[PDB]
Amino acid sequence: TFEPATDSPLPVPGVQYFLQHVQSGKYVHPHGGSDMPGNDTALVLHHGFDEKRDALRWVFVNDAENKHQLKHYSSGKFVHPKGGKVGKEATLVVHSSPGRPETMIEMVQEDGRTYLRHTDSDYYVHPHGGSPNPGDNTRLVYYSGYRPSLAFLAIPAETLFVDRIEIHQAQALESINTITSLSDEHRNDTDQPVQTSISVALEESLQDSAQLSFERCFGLKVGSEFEVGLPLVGKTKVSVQFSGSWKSSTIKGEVRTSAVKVQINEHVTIPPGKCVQIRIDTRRCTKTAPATMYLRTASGIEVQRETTVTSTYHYDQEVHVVPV
Ligand SMILES: OC[C@H]1O[C@H](O[C@@H]2[C@H](O)[C@@H](O)[C@H](O[C@H]3[C@H](O)[C@@H](O)[C@@H](O)O[C@@H]3CO)O[C@@H]2CO)[C@H](O)[C@@H](O)[C@H]1O
Ligand SMILES: OC[C@H]1O[C@H](O[C@@H]2[C@H](O)[C@@H](O)[C@H](O[C@H]3[C@H](O)[C@@H](O)[C@@H](O)O[C@@H]3CO)O[C@@H]2CO)[C@H](O)[C@@H](O)[C@H]1O
Repeated sequence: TFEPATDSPLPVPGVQYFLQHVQSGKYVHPHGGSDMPGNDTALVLHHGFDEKRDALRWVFVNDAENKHQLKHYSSGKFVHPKGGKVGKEATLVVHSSPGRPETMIEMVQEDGRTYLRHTDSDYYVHPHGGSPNPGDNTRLVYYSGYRPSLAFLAIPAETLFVDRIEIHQAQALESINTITSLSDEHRNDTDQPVQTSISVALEESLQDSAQLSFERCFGLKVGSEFEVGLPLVGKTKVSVQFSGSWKSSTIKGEVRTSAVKVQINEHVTIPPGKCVQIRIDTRRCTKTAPATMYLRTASGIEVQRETTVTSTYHYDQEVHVVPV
Protein backbone atom coordinates (compact mmCIF):
# COMPACT_ATOMS: atom_id res chain seq x y z
CA THR A 1 0.00 0.00 0.00
CA PHE A 2 1.17 3.62 -0.74
CA GLU A 3 2.46 5.65 2.40
CA PRO A 4 3.87 9.26 1.63
CA ALA A 5 5.95 8.90 4.86
CA THR A 6 8.32 6.68 2.80
CA ASP A 7 7.02 6.67 -0.82
CA SER A 8 6.48 10.31 -1.99
CA PRO A 9 8.39 10.62 -5.27
CA LEU A 10 10.68 13.51 -6.30
CA PRO A 11 9.02 15.42 -9.15
CA VAL A 12 10.72 15.43 -12.58
CA PRO A 13 11.14 18.84 -14.23
CA GLY A 14 8.91 19.65 -17.22
CA VAL A 15 5.96 17.46 -16.09
CA GLN A 16 2.63 18.71 -14.70
CA TYR A 17 1.96 17.99 -11.02
CA PHE A 18 -0.65 18.70 -8.35
CA LEU A 19 1.01 19.65 -5.01
CA GLN A 20 -0.59 18.30 -1.82
CA HIS A 21 0.28 19.09 1.79
CA VAL A 22 0.43 15.50 3.13
CA GLN A 23 -0.90 15.97 6.67
CA SER A 24 -3.98 18.23 5.75
CA GLY A 25 -4.56 16.60 2.34
CA LYS A 26 -5.01 20.14 0.97
CA TYR A 27 -3.77 21.20 -2.50
CA VAL A 28 -1.67 24.18 -3.46
CA HIS A 29 -3.91 26.76 -5.18
CA PRO A 30 -3.45 30.40 -6.21
CA HIS A 31 -5.69 32.23 -3.68
CA GLY A 32 -9.06 32.62 -5.41
CA GLY A 33 -8.54 29.65 -7.67
CA SER A 34 -8.04 31.53 -10.98
CA ASP A 35 -6.45 29.96 -14.09
CA MET A 36 -4.92 33.46 -14.53
CA PRO A 37 -3.87 34.55 -11.04
CA GLY A 38 -2.72 38.14 -10.54
CA ASN A 39 0.88 39.14 -9.92
CA ASP A 40 1.63 38.81 -6.14
CA THR A 41 -1.34 36.40 -5.72
CA ALA A 42 -0.50 34.17 -2.74
CA LEU A 43 -0.14 30.42 -2.94
CA VAL A 44 -2.53 28.85 -0.39
CA LEU A 45 -3.69 25.43 0.79
CA HIS A 46 -7.28 24.49 -0.11
CA HIS A 47 -9.25 21.22 -0.03
CA GLY A 48 -10.65 21.96 -3.57
CA PHE A 49 -9.66 19.43 -6.25
CA ASP A 50 -10.71 18.21 -9.66
CA GLU A 51 -8.29 16.33 -12.04
CA LYS A 52 -9.55 18.61 -14.88
CA ARG A 53 -8.79 21.86 -12.90
CA ASP A 54 -5.73 23.33 -14.78
CA ALA A 55 -5.43 26.15 -12.18
CA LEU A 56 -4.12 23.46 -9.75
CA ARG A 57 -1.24 22.33 -12.03
CA TRP A 58 2.42 23.22 -11.28
CA VAL A 59 5.64 22.47 -13.26
CA PHE A 60 9.15 22.38 -11.80
CA VAL A 61 11.58 24.09 -14.25
CA ASN A 62 15.36 23.52 -14.27
CA ASP A 63 17.17 25.01 -17.34
CA ALA A 64 19.62 27.88 -18.20
CA GLU A 65 16.72 30.50 -18.33
CA ASN A 66 14.98 29.20 -15.09
CA LYS A 67 17.34 27.18 -12.81
CA HIS A 68 15.36 25.45 -9.95
CA GLN A 69 12.04 27.34 -10.34
CA LEU A 70 8.33 26.47 -10.10
CA LYS A 71 5.77 27.55 -12.68
CA HIS A 72 1.93 27.86 -12.44
CA TYR A 73 0.90 25.74 -15.48
CA SER A 74 -2.23 27.61 -16.66
CA SER A 75 -0.71 31.18 -16.39
CA GLY A 76 3.02 30.50 -16.95
CA LYS A 77 3.81 32.68 -13.88
CA PHE A 78 6.65 31.64 -11.55
CA VAL A 79 6.53 31.15 -7.80
CA HIS A 80 8.36 34.01 -6.08
CA PRO A 81 8.85 35.16 -2.52
CA LYS A 82 6.68 38.29 -2.19
CA GLY A 83 9.03 41.30 -2.61
CA GLY A 84 11.59 39.18 -4.54
CA LYS A 85 13.86 37.83 -1.72
CA VAL A 86 13.40 34.66 0.34
CA GLY A 87 13.36 35.40 4.06
CA LYS A 88 11.39 34.67 7.19
CA GLU A 89 7.58 34.74 6.57
CA ALA A 90 7.97 35.82 2.94
CA THR A 91 4.67 34.76 1.29
CA LEU A 92 4.97 32.48 -1.80
CA VAL A 93 3.25 34.26 -4.70
CA VAL A 94 2.86 33.92 -8.47
CA HIS A 95 4.53 36.64 -10.59
CA SER A 96 5.05 36.97 -14.40
CA SER A 97 8.81 37.49 -14.03
CA PRO A 98 11.61 34.94 -14.50
CA GLY A 99 13.04 33.22 -11.43
CA ARG A 100 16.47 34.16 -10.01
CA PRO A 101 18.92 32.36 -7.65
CA GLU A 102 17.29 34.34 -4.78
CA THR A 103 13.83 32.78 -5.74
CA MET A 104 14.93 29.16 -6.43
CA ILE A 105 12.49 26.51 -5.24
CA GLU A 106 12.52 22.73 -5.57
CA MET A 107 11.16 19.59 -3.98
CA VAL A 108 13.87 17.88 -1.88
CA GLN A 109 14.03 14.63 0.15
CA GLU A 110 15.15 15.12 3.80
CA ASP A 111 15.02 12.14 6.23
CA GLY A 112 12.61 10.09 4.03
CA ARG A 113 9.97 12.84 3.26
CA THR A 114 9.65 15.42 0.42
CA TYR A 115 9.62 19.16 1.19
CA LEU A 116 9.63 22.40 -0.85
CA ARG A 117 12.88 24.29 -0.14
CA HIS A 118 14.51 27.48 -1.38
CA THR A 119 17.70 26.05 -3.08
CA ASP A 120 21.01 27.06 -1.36
CA SER A 121 19.19 28.01 1.88
CA ASP A 122 17.69 26.46 5.05
CA TYR A 123 14.31 28.12 4.19
CA TYR A 124 11.49 25.66 3.46
CA VAL A 125 7.80 26.14 2.61
CA HIS A 126 5.49 26.28 5.68
CA PRO A 127 1.78 27.10 6.05
CA HIS A 128 1.76 30.52 7.75
CA GLY A 129 1.10 29.82 11.50
CA GLY A 130 2.75 26.41 11.17
CA SER A 131 -0.38 24.26 11.84
CA PRO A 132 0.04 20.58 10.93
CA ASN A 133 -3.58 20.72 9.67
CA PRO A 134 -4.10 24.28 8.32
CA GLY A 135 -7.54 25.49 7.16
CA ASP A 136 -8.50 26.48 3.62
CA ASN A 137 -6.86 29.67 2.26
CA THR A 138 -3.88 29.38 4.66
CA ARG A 139 -1.02 31.10 2.79
CA LEU A 140 2.36 29.37 2.15
CA VAL A 141 5.48 31.20 3.43
CA TYR A 142 9.21 30.62 3.54
CA TYR A 143 10.54 29.89 7.05
CA SER A 144 13.78 28.43 8.37
CA GLY A 145 13.95 24.66 9.04
CA TYR A 146 11.65 21.71 8.37
CA ARG A 147 9.57 19.15 10.29
CA PRO A 148 7.40 16.20 9.15
CA SER A 149 4.04 18.14 9.11
CA LEU A 150 5.47 20.40 6.30
CA ALA A 151 5.89 17.53 3.75
CA PHE A 152 4.40 17.77 0.25
CA LEU A 153 3.36 15.10 -2.30
CA ALA A 154 3.80 15.93 -6.01
CA ILE A 155 0.95 13.94 -7.64
CA PRO A 156 1.49 13.46 -11.41
CA ALA A 157 -1.10 15.53 -13.39
CA GLU A 158 -0.53 14.31 -16.99
CA THR A 159 -0.04 10.97 -18.74
CA LEU A 160 3.40 10.25 -20.24
CA PHE A 161 4.53 7.70 -22.91
CA VAL A 162 7.21 5.11 -22.14
CA ASP A 163 9.61 5.20 -25.11
CA ARG A 164 12.27 2.77 -23.85
CA ILE A 165 14.01 1.30 -20.83
CA GLU A 166 17.81 1.08 -21.12
CA ILE A 167 19.54 -1.16 -18.58
CA HIS A 168 22.97 -0.14 -17.17
CA GLN A 169 24.84 -3.20 -18.74
CA ALA A 170 27.91 -2.85 -16.33
CA GLN A 171 25.57 -3.23 -13.24
CA ALA A 172 23.39 -6.11 -14.66
CA LEU A 173 23.51 -9.42 -12.65
CA GLU A 174 22.51 -12.72 -14.31
CA SER A 175 22.06 -16.07 -12.58
CA ILE A 176 21.60 -19.03 -14.97
CA ASN A 177 19.82 -22.27 -14.09
CA THR A 178 18.70 -25.37 -15.92
CA ILE A 179 15.13 -26.66 -15.47
CA THR A 180 15.20 -30.33 -16.44
CA SER A 181 11.98 -32.25 -17.38
CA LEU A 182 11.22 -35.91 -18.46
CA SER A 183 8.36 -37.27 -20.64
CA ASP A 184 6.27 -40.41 -19.94
CA GLU A 185 8.29 -43.59 -20.93
CA HIS A 186 7.62 -45.04 -24.46
CA ARG A 187 8.42 -48.79 -25.18
CA ASN A 188 8.69 -50.31 -28.72
CA ASP A 189 7.57 -53.92 -27.91
CA THR A 190 8.06 -54.95 -31.66
CA ASP A 191 11.18 -56.49 -33.39
CA GLN A 192 11.47 -53.46 -35.83
CA PRO A 193 12.47 -49.77 -35.18
CA VAL A 194 9.30 -47.52 -34.91
CA GLN A 195 8.64 -43.74 -35.50
CA THR A 196 6.63 -42.66 -32.31
CA SER A 197 5.39 -39.13 -31.14
CA ILE A 198 6.37 -38.28 -27.52
CA SER A 199 4.52 -35.22 -26.12
CA VAL A 200 5.07 -33.21 -22.91
CA ALA A 201 3.44 -30.10 -21.35
CA LEU A 202 5.59 -27.77 -19.15
CA GLU A 203 3.56 -24.45 -18.74
CA GLU A 204 3.85 -24.53 -14.87
CA SER A 205 7.69 -25.13 -14.65
CA LEU A 206 8.79 -22.58 -17.40
CA GLN A 207 6.86 -19.54 -16.16
CA ASP A 208 8.57 -16.20 -17.14
CA SER A 209 8.22 -13.03 -14.98
CA ALA A 210 9.42 -9.42 -14.92
CA GLN A 211 8.90 -6.28 -12.86
CA LEU A 212 10.15 -2.67 -12.50
CA SER A 213 10.86 -1.58 -8.88
CA PHE A 214 11.44 1.96 -7.44
CA GLU A 215 13.04 3.42 -4.27
CA ARG A 216 10.00 5.66 -3.47
CA CYS A 217 7.16 4.94 -6.03
CA PHE A 218 7.21 5.18 -9.84
CA GLY A 219 5.63 8.66 -9.46
CA LEU A 220 4.45 9.10 -13.10
CA LYS A 221 1.17 8.27 -14.90
CA VAL A 222 1.58 6.25 -18.18
CA GLY A 223 -1.86 4.63 -18.45
CA SER A 224 -3.11 1.16 -17.71
CA GLU A 225 -0.75 -0.88 -19.99
CA PHE A 226 2.55 -0.10 -21.83
CA GLU A 227 4.98 -2.40 -23.64
CA VAL A 228 8.75 -2.20 -24.14
CA GLY A 229 11.63 -4.42 -25.13
CA LEU A 230 13.96 -5.50 -22.30
CA PRO A 231 17.20 -7.54 -22.43
CA LEU A 232 16.01 -10.54 -20.28
CA VAL A 233 19.10 -12.66 -21.18
CA GLY A 234 22.40 -10.99 -22.27
CA LYS A 235 21.43 -8.33 -24.93
CA THR A 236 18.41 -10.38 -26.27
CA LYS A 237 15.22 -8.19 -26.31
CA VAL A 238 11.91 -9.58 -25.13
CA SER A 239 8.68 -7.55 -25.15
CA VAL A 240 7.10 -7.09 -21.66
CA GLN A 241 3.75 -5.38 -21.04
CA PHE A 242 3.56 -3.53 -17.68
CA SER A 243 0.44 -2.50 -15.79
CA GLY A 244 0.76 -0.36 -12.68
CA SER A 245 -0.07 3.01 -11.08
CA TRP A 246 2.09 6.03 -10.19
CA LYS A 247 1.76 5.03 -6.53
CA SER A 248 3.34 1.55 -7.00
CA SER A 249 6.96 0.78 -5.99
CA THR A 250 6.63 -2.57 -7.88
CA ILE A 251 5.12 -2.65 -11.39
CA LYS A 252 4.40 -6.23 -12.56
CA GLY A 253 5.06 -7.16 -16.18
CA GLU A 254 3.79 -9.92 -18.47
CA VAL A 255 6.56 -11.40 -20.70
CA ARG A 256 4.79 -11.46 -24.06
CA THR A 257 6.88 -13.99 -26.11
CA SER A 258 8.99 -17.14 -25.44
CA ALA A 259 12.09 -18.57 -27.28
CA VAL A 260 11.16 -21.97 -25.75
CA LYS A 261 8.28 -24.54 -25.98
CA VAL A 262 5.90 -25.48 -23.08
CA GLN A 263 4.14 -28.09 -25.34
CA ILE A 264 6.83 -30.38 -26.91
CA ASN A 265 6.00 -33.07 -29.56
CA GLU A 266 9.14 -35.01 -30.68
CA HIS A 267 9.19 -37.72 -33.49
CA VAL A 268 11.48 -40.45 -31.92
CA THR A 269 12.91 -43.62 -33.70
CA ILE A 270 12.55 -46.26 -30.83
CA PRO A 271 14.82 -49.34 -31.40
CA PRO A 272 13.31 -52.86 -31.19
CA GLY A 273 12.41 -53.84 -27.60
CA LYS A 274 13.71 -50.51 -26.17
CA CYS A 275 12.10 -48.05 -23.73
CA VAL A 276 12.96 -44.30 -24.06
CA GLN A 277 11.79 -40.89 -22.76
CA ILE A 278 12.53 -37.35 -23.88
CA ARG A 279 14.62 -35.13 -21.54
CA ILE A 280 13.98 -31.36 -21.89
CA ASP A 281 16.67 -29.03 -20.51
CA THR A 282 15.45 -25.42 -20.40
CA ARG A 283 17.87 -22.63 -19.38
CA ARG A 284 16.44 -19.86 -17.04
CA CYS A 285 18.11 -16.41 -16.66
CA THR A 286 17.23 -14.58 -13.40
CA LYS A 287 18.36 -10.99 -13.92
CA THR A 288 18.51 -7.77 -11.87
CA ALA A 289 19.54 -4.61 -13.69
CA PRO A 290 19.43 -0.95 -12.73
CA ALA A 291 17.93 0.90 -15.74
CA THR A 292 16.88 4.36 -17.00
CA MET A 293 13.27 4.83 -18.23
CA TYR A 294 12.89 7.24 -21.19
CA LEU A 295 9.50 8.92 -21.05
CA ARG A 296 7.84 11.63 -23.03
CA THR A 297 5.06 14.20 -22.44
CA ALA A 298 2.35 14.79 -25.07
CA SER A 299 4.09 18.19 -25.61
CA GLY A 300 7.31 16.27 -26.74
CA ILE A 301 9.42 16.88 -23.53
CA GLU A 302 11.70 13.89 -22.77
CA VAL A 303 12.18 12.96 -19.14
CA GLN A 304 13.94 10.08 -17.33
CA ARG A 305 13.19 7.90 -14.29
CA GLU A 306 15.66 5.38 -12.79
CA THR A 307 14.30 1.86 -12.02
CA THR A 308 15.42 -1.68 -11.43
CA VAL A 309 14.35 -4.47 -13.81
CA THR A 310 14.01 -7.93 -12.18
CA SER A 311 13.10 -10.89 -14.44
CA THR A 312 13.04 -14.65 -14.92
CA TYR A 313 13.14 -15.77 -18.58
CA HIS A 314 13.46 -19.25 -20.19
CA TYR A 315 15.64 -18.66 -23.26
CA ASP A 316 17.19 -21.78 -24.72
CA GLN A 317 15.86 -25.30 -24.53
CA GLU A 318 17.21 -28.71 -25.67
CA VAL A 319 15.42 -32.05 -26.28
CA HIS A 320 17.22 -35.46 -25.93
CA VAL A 321 15.93 -39.05 -26.37
CA VAL A 322 17.26 -41.01 -23.36
CA PRO A 323 17.07 -44.73 -22.41
CA VAL A 324 14.86 -45.81 -19.45
O1 LIG B 1 6.74 40.00 -5.36
C1 LIG B 1 7.48 39.10 -6.15
C2 LIG B 1 8.23 39.91 -7.19
O2 LIG B 1 9.06 40.81 -6.40
C3 LIG B 1 9.75 41.72 -7.26
O3 LIG B 1 8.80 42.50 -8.03
C4 LIG B 1 8.54 43.82 -7.47
C5 LIG B 1 7.56 43.80 -6.33
O4 LIG B 1 8.02 43.08 -5.18
C6 LIG B 1 6.20 43.32 -6.77
O5 LIG B 1 5.31 43.51 -5.66
C7 LIG B 1 5.67 44.08 -7.95
O6 LIG B 1 4.49 43.47 -8.37
C8 LIG B 1 3.77 44.24 -9.41
C9 LIG B 1 3.64 43.55 -10.78
O7 LIG B 1 4.90 43.65 -11.47
C10 LIG B 1 2.73 44.48 -11.63
O8 LIG B 1 2.14 43.87 -12.84
C11 LIG B 1 1.45 44.80 -10.99
O9 LIG B 1 0.75 43.53 -11.33
O10 LIG B 1 1.45 45.20 -9.61
C12 LIG B 1 2.39 44.42 -8.87
C13 LIG B 1 2.33 45.09 -7.53
O11 LIG B 1 1.43 44.19 -6.80
O12 LIG B 1 6.58 44.13 -9.08
C14 LIG B 1 7.86 44.66 -8.59
C15 LIG B 1 8.78 44.63 -9.83
O13 LIG B 1 7.94 45.09 -10.92
C16 LIG B 1 10.64 41.01 -8.23
O14 LIG B 1 11.17 41.95 -9.19
C17 LIG B 1 9.81 40.01 -9.02
O15 LIG B 1 10.54 39.28 -9.94
C18 LIG B 1 9.13 39.03 -8.08
O16 LIG B 1 10.19 38.34 -7.33
O1 LIG C 1 4.36 30.84 9.94
C1 LIG C 1 5.18 29.71 9.87
C2 LIG C 1 5.73 29.37 11.27
O2 LIG C 1 4.64 29.24 12.13
C3 LIG C 1 5.01 29.06 13.52
O3 LIG C 1 5.75 30.16 14.06
C4 LIG C 1 4.92 31.12 14.70
C5 LIG C 1 4.31 32.14 13.77
O4 LIG C 1 3.40 31.52 12.82
C6 LIG C 1 5.41 32.93 13.07
O5 LIG C 1 4.82 33.93 12.30
C7 LIG C 1 6.30 33.57 14.10
O6 LIG C 1 7.29 34.21 13.38
C8 LIG C 1 7.89 35.15 14.22
C9 LIG C 1 9.37 34.97 14.23
O7 LIG C 1 9.70 33.88 15.05
C10 LIG C 1 10.08 36.16 14.89
O8 LIG C 1 11.51 36.05 14.68
C11 LIG C 1 9.56 37.47 14.36
O9 LIG C 1 9.88 37.56 12.97
O10 LIG C 1 8.13 37.52 14.49
C12 LIG C 1 7.45 36.51 13.70
C13 LIG C 1 5.94 36.80 13.79
O11 LIG C 1 5.70 37.77 12.75
O12 LIG C 1 6.92 32.61 14.98
C14 LIG C 1 5.90 31.82 15.64
C15 LIG C 1 6.59 30.80 16.55
O13 LIG C 1 7.33 31.72 17.35
C16 LIG C 1 5.96 27.83 13.63
O14 LIG C 1 6.34 27.66 15.02
C17 LIG C 1 7.17 27.99 12.68
O15 LIG C 1 7.93 26.81 12.81
C18 LIG C 1 6.69 28.19 11.25
O16 LIG C 1 6.06 26.99 10.78
